Amino acid sequence: FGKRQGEGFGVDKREKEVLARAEKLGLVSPGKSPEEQLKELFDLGKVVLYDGRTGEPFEGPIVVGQMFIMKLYHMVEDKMHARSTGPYSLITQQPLG
Amino acid sequence: KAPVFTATTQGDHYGEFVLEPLERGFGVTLGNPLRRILLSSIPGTAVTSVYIEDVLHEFSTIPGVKEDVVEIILNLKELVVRFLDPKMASTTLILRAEGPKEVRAGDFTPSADVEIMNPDLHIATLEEGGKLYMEVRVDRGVGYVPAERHGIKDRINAIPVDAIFSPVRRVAFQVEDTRLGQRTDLDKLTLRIWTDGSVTPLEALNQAVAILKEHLNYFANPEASLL
Amino acid sequence: KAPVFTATTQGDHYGEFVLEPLERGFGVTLGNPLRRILLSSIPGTAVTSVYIEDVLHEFSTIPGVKEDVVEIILNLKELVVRFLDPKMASTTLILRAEGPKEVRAGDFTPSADVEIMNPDLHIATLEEGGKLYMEVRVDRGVGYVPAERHGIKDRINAIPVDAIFSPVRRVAFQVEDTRLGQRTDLDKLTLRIWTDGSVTPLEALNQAVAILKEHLNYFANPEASLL
Amino acid sequence: EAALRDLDEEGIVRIGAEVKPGDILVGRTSFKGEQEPSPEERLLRSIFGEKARDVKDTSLRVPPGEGGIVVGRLRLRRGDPGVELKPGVREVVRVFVAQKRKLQVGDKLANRHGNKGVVAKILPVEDMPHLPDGTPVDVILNPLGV
Amino acid sequence: AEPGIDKLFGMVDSKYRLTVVVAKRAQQLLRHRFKNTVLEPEERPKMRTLEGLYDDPNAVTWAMKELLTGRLFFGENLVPEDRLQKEMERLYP
Amino acid sequence: ITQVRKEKKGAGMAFATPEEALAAYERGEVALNAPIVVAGRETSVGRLKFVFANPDEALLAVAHGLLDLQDVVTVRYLGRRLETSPGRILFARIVGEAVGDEKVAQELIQMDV
Amino acid sequence: RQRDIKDEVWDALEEVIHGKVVLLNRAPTLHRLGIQAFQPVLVEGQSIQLHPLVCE
Amino acid sequence: ERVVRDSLAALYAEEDGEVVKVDGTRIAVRYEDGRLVEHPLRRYARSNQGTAFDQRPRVRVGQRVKKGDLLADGPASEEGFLALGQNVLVAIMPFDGY
Repeated sequence: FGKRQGEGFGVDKREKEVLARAEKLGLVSPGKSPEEQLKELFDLGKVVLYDGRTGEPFEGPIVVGQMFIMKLYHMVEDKMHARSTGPYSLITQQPLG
Repeated sequence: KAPVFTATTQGDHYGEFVLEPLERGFGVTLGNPLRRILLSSIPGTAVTSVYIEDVLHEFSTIPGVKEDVVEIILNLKELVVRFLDPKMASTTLILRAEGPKEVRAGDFTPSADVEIMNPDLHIATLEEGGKLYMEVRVDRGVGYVPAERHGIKDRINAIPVDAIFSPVRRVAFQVEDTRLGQRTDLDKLTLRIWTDGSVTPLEALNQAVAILKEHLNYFANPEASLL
Repeated sequence: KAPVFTATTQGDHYGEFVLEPLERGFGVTLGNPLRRILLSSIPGTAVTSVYIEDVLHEFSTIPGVKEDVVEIILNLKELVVRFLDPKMASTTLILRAEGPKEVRAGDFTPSADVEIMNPDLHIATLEEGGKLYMEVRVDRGVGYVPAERHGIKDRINAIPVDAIFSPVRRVAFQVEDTRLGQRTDLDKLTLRIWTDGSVTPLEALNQAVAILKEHLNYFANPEASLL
Repeated sequence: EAALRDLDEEGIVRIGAEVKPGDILVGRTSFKGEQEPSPEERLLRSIFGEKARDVKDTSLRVPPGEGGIVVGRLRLRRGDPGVELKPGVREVVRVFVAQKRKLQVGDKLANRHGNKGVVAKILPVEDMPHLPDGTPVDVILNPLGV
Repeated sequence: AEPGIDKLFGMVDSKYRLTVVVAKRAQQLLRHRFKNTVLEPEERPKMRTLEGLYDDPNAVTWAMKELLTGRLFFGENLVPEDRLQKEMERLYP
Repeated sequence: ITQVRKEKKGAGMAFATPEEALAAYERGEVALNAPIVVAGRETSVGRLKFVFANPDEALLAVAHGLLDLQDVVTVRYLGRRLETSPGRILFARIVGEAVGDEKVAQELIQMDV
Repeated sequence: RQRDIKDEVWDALEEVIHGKVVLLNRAPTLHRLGIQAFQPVLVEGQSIQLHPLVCE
Repeated sequence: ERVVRDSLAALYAEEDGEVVKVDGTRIAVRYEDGRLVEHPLRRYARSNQGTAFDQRPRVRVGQRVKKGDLLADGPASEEGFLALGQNVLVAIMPFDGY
């Protein structure tokens, strides 16, 4: 919040939209200001996400943050293949796996 | 009333803009689109091709250098540059470092129209007698086009490197309740536009608005075939 | 590089449009602005509060009329009309019907410069000896303002009604990737635009491009406040 | 002409050379099994004039889908110190071919919690479910297999 | 979702009967290079390409849209297979 | 989108005329979809607070930010006085328009749950 | 020879693509639905797309 | 931490050395025992499948190291820690059924 109100910003309208939706669902206890609501929604792992395609926010909140992932051995760059007419097994004229 | 337009900058890097007031929801209707065009279509720089006298490939180990070849390309793509000349979309750069000296963007040999906004970007840590020679042919373009896509053919040992264009780093618009206006439920548009310095936030907004209105003017005469 | 805009209509009501080709993401950049502005703007007919003789409450049932009050208020809202002159942004129309008569939108008693583009609309069914008198206030504007927002009573018992401003019904655009020769990275963005009687599918569109390009020209004069 | 580009001396490819699938690495050449060319092929030879030479191409090309760059140049000639080749074979070569691969479309990926997946397309940095601070998300995984 | 599908299946009794018809006809469309067909230049398959918008060369589709009109005749024991190749591979090159 | 909200905030109450519940909604005493009662007729807040002669109207009202995708409202859809939720109507619309007549389409779909 | 495929052969390929559809299978072959026919769509990348509803 | 050590995929200092010449081929460390010892690097060398082995020098061209302290990293080993992938922010939501 310091990098928001401090940097010269304030509560966004879209944020209000999402917060209100949560206040209806119960995700954020009513009677509380958006400062407290977005907070409760923040510790929930969720937050107020917009849409880079549109710019309108999302009806509900979406959890985010850093996670450890990995690119496994199998890569289409290798496995993927297709042939037309190739060599055949010497015995029977079948193709080769 | 009228759209009171404000612009609050900082340097060639940070910048803010404000369009207040506006119709309810309108701020969202305008702010995000320009942002979208901004992060992408904004013309840019940050290298093309890199060469070193001792290197035959991106995996080569240069003596007297702690960093690996591509390991330096990590710093080269992130390198920011601007040509002061609109006519220069391609030139060349030079670099020379001997002995135990810290190779950084500043160590580059200055020339006409070439400008580095981050002299302190570490290139390579050199030890005793570590010699290095470098030449980057930096060209301007738009978007993101990796080395694989763009060829170079500068020489047998010179290799293409991924190109990160669009001097814009990140952008965040904002809608809020403004007090400037007649009615209520109005919007005060704000902008967090960030830039590496090649192009100022003001420039970014300007040309983005240009590409925007331009593509928007493609609506003039259609051809109607009714069922 | 040369996006062809083509549009196929049907009547003065429904129409579709396509801008092909276009850069990836550009079409999406166009869709929402055009959408929010189309539905939240574009000046139109919009009838407000109505009065009815012998009837007061928005609920109380008027005799000699098959439909009850609200049931009629819906057909009053579905009605579309237009002002012949830009000077009259607000008028009033009147209607009186007795006996077993079939009332339609056209059956309404005309006005000075006003034209109902919706001649056939069941307004209310009159029974034997059914007596009725009414007064409607038609004002011009944009967006959507339910009974709650606009208070109006110009009569002893006047009933406020939702204001249907934007002649546009819905839009919901769609983008997609079309091919060209080699490259498939282009947008075939299409838009489905509905309109009642006020503006043809093209008129609504153009007017929207006007509202857009207008706002885009608001970035001219900065006001410098540096941190 | 061009097919011979980096061959510079002994029929080897220089270090740090891109070999796109379909190119070559080494120069193997042996006497083809000698067989009289088919009649149409015999006249075909006479017309143009390139003779059917004793030795025919042998040399080992590069696999369809492994485009690399040459790094290890390892030659082993028969008759050199500390190298014993197969009984009646001449010089061999084992070349290394390395290639940089960015995350491709459809490449297997999983978290530490055992959730498999393949990259489904990509997504323009432009269009992203970012936050008020203007920081766009980099992956976005669906809450189905949770 | 090949157009006329419901009507197609609904025409004959089995699935296979239909497939067989489409097959043999689509082949006949190739042997004569499309100059056989009972359709009109507006009805014939239309493939839209950048170069030019020609008639979709795909035989299968040709037969597909072909049967939808019904101008074609089918069923077993139709005509002697003998004269069926004398008056077919003759009328068209 | 087809779901339907009912908040327990309002908890339901007996209001003489729609005016009571009217001011009550803004007063927070009642919830948008709260199942209350006006006179002898039983209805919710939004069930009155929104009257749509046609579906597209509802589409505007909700997409303009004056309403939520799932709320109990009143609309005249397919020559019948209905009372349902916006997403609910949207369903039928999608189906029919993907069929080519919304009539039989909506006719074979449950417009309630 | 090489990777030099010009657009000339791209559109030319699409000319024989349109109409006829290729069969796509997923092992095991348990249900006959484990083999279904789809229209070839020339697309970028390496992996293969498909309708999410038939994947089941 | 220990994973990269016991796997012997990382090159530490046999004693308390002093990094003299980094040299992304030859990392030399003059040890406290007075002798001068250097450990060559395996930078970019083929592995049994596809992923090469790399020793990224993380040690400045001079400083006194500790016995058992890392000098050069490993392929999945960052700063003497098991680094498989890269930490990334992820949104959990049905994004266009992708």
